Order: sequence, then structure tokens, then C-alpha cells
Amino acid sequence: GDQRFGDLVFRQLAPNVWQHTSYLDMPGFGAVASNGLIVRDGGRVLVVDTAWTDDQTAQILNWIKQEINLPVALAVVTHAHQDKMGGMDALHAAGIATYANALSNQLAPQEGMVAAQHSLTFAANGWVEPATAPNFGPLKVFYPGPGHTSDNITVGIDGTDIAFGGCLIKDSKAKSLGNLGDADTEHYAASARAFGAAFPKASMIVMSHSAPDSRAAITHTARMADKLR
Amino acid sequence: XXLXPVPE
Ligand SMILES: [Zn+2]
Ligand SMILES: [Zn+2]
Ligand SMILES: [Zn+2]
Repeated sequence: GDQRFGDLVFRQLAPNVWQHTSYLDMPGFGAVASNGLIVRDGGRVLVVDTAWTDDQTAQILNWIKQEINLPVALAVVTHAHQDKMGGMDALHAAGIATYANALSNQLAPQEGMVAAQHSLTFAANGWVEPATAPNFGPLKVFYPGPGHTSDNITVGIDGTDIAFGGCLIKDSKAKSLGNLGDADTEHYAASARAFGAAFPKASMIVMSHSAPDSRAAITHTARMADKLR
Repeated sequence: XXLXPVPE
């Protein structure tokens, strides 16, 4: 059920939800997938994460225009790395309102990323302050705590079985958490478990670098992270 | 080069 559109892949996950996949080919390492979400919410589209590049992100907007033909009201990006925020200029050139964690926007210049137009803030329990995320419709934004990065956020789609862990969550078969160089190894396990507790009805876990998985992706990520403490 | 899971 995948649709290819130039160098991009779209997979419908629900009546109103698609996963977008873009690829960066590294010589001698191969193509690396990064996944985000496209959500149809009545008469508008909401995007979660850019593609690796502006050109790839422009192609996402072209696919949306062709397959959904509704305006993109906003995009939320889940941390200040290239796979999630590489395409901010393409969103801005299209007049799309962009949202990120205030900390993502603060880190963005140091990470070589373009900051979102708007900053999200979070309660002590991890839930987004609603006034910083106006008209997010079914997007439920949760800051689980530091893990993959200090700024990583997650998004549940209300009225679906879908929760997006971004780069925080690894698939249930992963051999490791990958590169722990700039990770928060102390808090990673608790952040993974908080994401799980925030979206208890999510049975489909979408993540940046694997195919959609079961809640076993959350437990496996947390148990791998338990061995870092 | 900060290419997500590739640290370069
Ligand atoms: Zn960094
Ligand atoms: Zn990533
Ligand atoms: Zn990252």
C-alpha cells in the first residue's frame, strides 16, 4: 500500500493519516530513511517533521496538493536535527506556520537548523501548554523528557491507534539504541516509558528510522535504555 | 554531519 512520488514514499496508516518517508544516500553507508506524518483534519492538513532537505520537503507539499488538495495549516517538528528540521525553509516559503519545542528553537542555530516560527512549552507532566499549540486539532503533543536529545517531543493522533515517537523510539527488533554520543543515557528509559504512559491507546508506534511497530518498540527501547544506568 | 542516526 506504499505510493512513490519522486524520491519520497507515502503509506496511508489511517483514513486521514499518512507516513512520509525521505532518504539521504551516504556514500558507502547507503540510503537512510526518515519518517514523519501527514494528518487530514477536516479542511486542513497538519504535518509532523520535514524531510531531510528543502527539495524533499517541497515534494511532500506537492504530493499533499495532488493527493489531498487541502492547505497545510501548520507543521510541528520533533527536534533540532536534519532529518526532522532540514526542510523548514520549504515550509516557510509555502507560508506554513511552524511549531517546535522552545528548546528545539533555542538549539536550532547551534545544530545548523532553521528555527520554527512558534515555540511550544510544556507543563511539569510533559503535556504541551494548549495556548502555545492553538488549533492543533487531533495532534496531542507530549514532551516525554530527555532521551535521543534534551528537546525530543512526541505526537499522538487523537481518534486513531497512532502515536509518533520520532527518533526517541527504536523498533522492537533493534540490536541497540544506536549512537549514544549526544544522548541523555540517564533519563532515556523513563522518557521512553513516559511516551508509552502518555498514549496508552496507541497500538501503532510510528518512529523516524523504522517501519510502524507495536508497543513492543516502547518496552524494548526502555529495556535497552535501562542497561545504560 | 549530524545526519540523524549517522553522527557525521
Ligand atoms: Zn548536536
Ligand atoms: Zn533521527
Ligand atoms: Zn536526532
